[PDB]
Amino acid sequence: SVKEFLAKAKEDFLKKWETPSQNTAQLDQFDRIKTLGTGSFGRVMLVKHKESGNHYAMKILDKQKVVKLKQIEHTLNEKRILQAVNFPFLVKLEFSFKDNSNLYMVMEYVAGGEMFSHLRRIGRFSEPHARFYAAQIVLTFEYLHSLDLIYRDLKPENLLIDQQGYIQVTDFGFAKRVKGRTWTLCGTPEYLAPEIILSKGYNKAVDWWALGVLIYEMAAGYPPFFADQPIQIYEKIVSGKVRFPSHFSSDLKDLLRNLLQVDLTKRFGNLKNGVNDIKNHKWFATTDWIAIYQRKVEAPFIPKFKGPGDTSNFDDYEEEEIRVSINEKCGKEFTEF
Amino acid sequence: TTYADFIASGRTGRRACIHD
Ligand SMILES: Nc1ncnc2c1ncn2[C@@H]1O[C@H](COP(=O)(O)OP(=O)(O)O)[C@@H](O)[C@H]1O
Ligand SMILES: [Mg+2]
Ligand SMILES: [Mg+2]
Repeated sequence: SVKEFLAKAKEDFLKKWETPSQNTAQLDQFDRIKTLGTGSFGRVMLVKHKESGNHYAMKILDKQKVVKLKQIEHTLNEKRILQAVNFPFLVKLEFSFKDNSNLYMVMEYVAGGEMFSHLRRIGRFSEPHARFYAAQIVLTFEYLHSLDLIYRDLKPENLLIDQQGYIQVTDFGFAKRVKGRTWTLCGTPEYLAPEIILSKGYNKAVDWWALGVLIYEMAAGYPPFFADQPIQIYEKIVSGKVRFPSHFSSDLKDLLRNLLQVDLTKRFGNLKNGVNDIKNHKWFATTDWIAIYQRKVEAPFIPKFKGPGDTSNFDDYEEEEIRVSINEKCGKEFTEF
Repeated sequence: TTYADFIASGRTGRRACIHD
């Protein structure tokens, strides 16, 4: 009855997709403490909510920047989708609002930091440790794809570790609701599926490619296609030859061969049995898919926490003022936000 | 080694997106 659960999940999503929440807070309800990470657009700050005393992660987007990088539709997508979804490994959007200059998305603060820093620091993850996270993405993409959502920015930088050691997916800036095919060249070069790179028109299968990249990077400690410049990377991806570390298990290599499959007719996640080809692969034979959904599996790694507003699992960033003009910018563009 | 070549490369930090 995954079928049953997904059906009612869809009902719930559609209600919110159709009547999105709006304007549920304002900037002066929060004290801005420290930047937690920057993206390509705007920054995420640790903040304290005055009346509750709760900490959150406030994503701040400058409207004029959003316009300048042609991200208007993407940003409306981002917020419209994030406020409507509900899943154990998706970060929670707690508030949203806008002012003359900026767009604000307030999420639950996930204090364990990025998978990225942990991965670079440790070097690589054991196969059981990688499998534990991968399982969570598999379930998440099952959910998202069932709602006709493509995610399109899977990477360690956008996966957060929580206080239980489970994953929280963040950054829906490239997420999109679509049946069938879309064409936007967007994502992160190391993670692009070859059909994106080749301007084909692509679908939801690009997320299963990216999962392959993720599992490889997690277990190898470096990505399957790397180079000094994006062009060089896309070359490698299109050529499609992949080499594996000597320590990769046979099971892992076979799975990765079915995910990093240039042939859409052959890529796992995509076919007849759908996700089942992935859930039933030998590499996941020891995965208890229900227990994972239920968060009953003991995490292989639990970050150190030093209370409420500890940001020690995050790098430091140079701080900048957050200006709010006395004139409203891009009012029409962002009306539904 | 592959690792050595990655580590010496310019893409070992947080990666930017494209939309390009
Ligand atoms: N809920 C959160 N809790 C803690 N830190 C977060 C949270 N969301 C984002 N961050 C940090 O801020 C960074 C940027 O967020 P993101 O949504 O990815 O912005 P962009 O879309 O511009 O990449 C993340 O990579 C992470 O370091
Ligand atoms: Mg991001
Ligand atoms: Mg983004």
